[PDB]
Amino acid sequence: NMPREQLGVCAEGNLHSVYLMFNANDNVESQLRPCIANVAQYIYELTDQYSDSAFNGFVAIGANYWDSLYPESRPEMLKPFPAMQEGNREAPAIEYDLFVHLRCDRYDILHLVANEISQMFEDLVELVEEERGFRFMDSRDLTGFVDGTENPKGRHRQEVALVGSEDPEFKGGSYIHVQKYAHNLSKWHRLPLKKQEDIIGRTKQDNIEYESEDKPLTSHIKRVNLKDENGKSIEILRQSMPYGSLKEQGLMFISTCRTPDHFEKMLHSMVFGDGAGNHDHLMHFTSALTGSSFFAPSLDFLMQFDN
Amino acid sequence: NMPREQLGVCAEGNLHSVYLMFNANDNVESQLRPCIANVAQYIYELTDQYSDSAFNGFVAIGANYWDSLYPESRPEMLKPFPAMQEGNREAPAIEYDLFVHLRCDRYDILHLVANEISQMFEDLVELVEEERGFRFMDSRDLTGFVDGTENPKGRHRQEVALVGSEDPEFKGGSYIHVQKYAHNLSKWHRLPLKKQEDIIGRTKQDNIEYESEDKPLTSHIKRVNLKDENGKSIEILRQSMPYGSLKEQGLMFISTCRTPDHFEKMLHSMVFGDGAGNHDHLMHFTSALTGSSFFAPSLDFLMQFDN
Repeated sequence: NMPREQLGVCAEGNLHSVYLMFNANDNVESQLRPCIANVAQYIYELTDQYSDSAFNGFVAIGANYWDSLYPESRPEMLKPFPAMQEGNREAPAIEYDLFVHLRCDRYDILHLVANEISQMFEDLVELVEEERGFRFMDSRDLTGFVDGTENPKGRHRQEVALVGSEDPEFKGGSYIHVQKYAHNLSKWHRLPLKKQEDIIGRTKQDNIEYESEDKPLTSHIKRVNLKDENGKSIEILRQSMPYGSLKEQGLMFISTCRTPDHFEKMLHSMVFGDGAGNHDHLMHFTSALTGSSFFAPSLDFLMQFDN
Repeated sequence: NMPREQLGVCAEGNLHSVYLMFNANDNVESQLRPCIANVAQYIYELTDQYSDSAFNGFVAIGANYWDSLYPESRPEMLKPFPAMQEGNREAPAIEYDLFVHLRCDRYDILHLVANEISQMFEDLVELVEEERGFRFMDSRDLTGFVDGTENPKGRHRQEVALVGSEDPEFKGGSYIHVQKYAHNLSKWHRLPLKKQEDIIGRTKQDNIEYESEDKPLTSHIKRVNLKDENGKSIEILRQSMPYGSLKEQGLMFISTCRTPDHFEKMLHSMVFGDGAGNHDHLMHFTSALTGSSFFAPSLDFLMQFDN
């Protein structure tokens, strides 16, 4: 095929990340489109320049902003973040016009690049939120359990994450959902090991999946690992990482996917649960403060704009 | 001698740091004293546990809080932060009751430890400020110039930093000053190289010291490298590091020293200058938002309190 995916939609894991949310100023579209193409290209080229430290990243566009920037066409299924709630379980929507996702095994390099990208946007946008994520131990969440075990590996990563010829104009791109989960860690780490393990549905140290006959229905793994009409695995490609500091810490949940309703189906099954009353009790211990829908176009889509 | 310095007052440099400022709640002294001894000891022991990643750190006590915690005696020369100002050049004082300084070549470990220390203080204190620093390239400031070149090395580090038998009760300790400098990086990086270099008094890449005959009097190096009545070098041991994010970034200036007026003399010579009108023009490009005075006692001083 023709169009190239932005690297870092599907990159393997890194030690450090930078997450930037910009909102655009008024009537800046004429100038922002090419300015984005610049930044995307910058990010792509940097993968080579900083291969030393596995640099990769991408730029993605807010669902509620897309029509302003690129009014001539859309990704078929692009939709706002699917906010939900019931009881103390909220998944709110806070959308942002632009998302810049930077990953590297060195922090200083990410800092440099972040500055450079900011300086690139000039006075066209405003940084609303910034968060920096990190690998915690051997790819563990601050909860102490391994994250991303169930992620697809190999060429299957692209198969799951990237739009194919089902929407040829946007082939190469990916529907990106993001939730900033704030863990209540003191509440969590007061659970005895087995309660922790029964909540997640795997052993903590060796990260061993429970026999399905033992998986509680309220467990995270039971609740998030799903299957379509035909019992085929409904998959996403998580690029999530721990983030934050004492003031507030947890997991930057980042979903990348061919379709944006693979994420929906899963979020629904956590919040509202299985229809028989069992929801994801992991939500008793963490709070999604934000929820955002983007599309990360292929590099080539972005680049067709001077003007 | 007897008393052991907290490691990390004099540690060699690391890749990552965590800086924590706590203020104490009302009338918590009885319980906080031993609780500190715990945390100091924790930090000391962790140097062994995490020698893999060169972990080190220390706990230091705010000058304005010391008499509350340790009313029975003081370090001879302990004094508040010496606030100064003239023109757009301010060095303000913002004091904090307690300072926890954590360093490691791994970030995840620092995160863990920071959480653990917080959980240790229970409800005795409140985290006021947190900042995380990092090594930027080969020990460079975000300004792009090498930092800490003029630092003492070897056993001389202790000679400079640590109180000796001139105040035997507090031997092993160190007077610690801290300023959070916020760089105006866009203003800085619009200077041509030679203006940058003339401002600092060394070459940028190779970091070559100017011949004294060429050092402008307004240069940082000229202005900070001083000598007593007898032309002997007035020294400190900097443990400074870059910090921050797009919202605000710069240098966490951290001075450690036998006496607290080595730092003063230097800060004075930057702000008010040389008496003939020449001040440190590096201050045209960065702003000290905070300034804090502490003493980091020897481990053994801290530990003499149960109760």
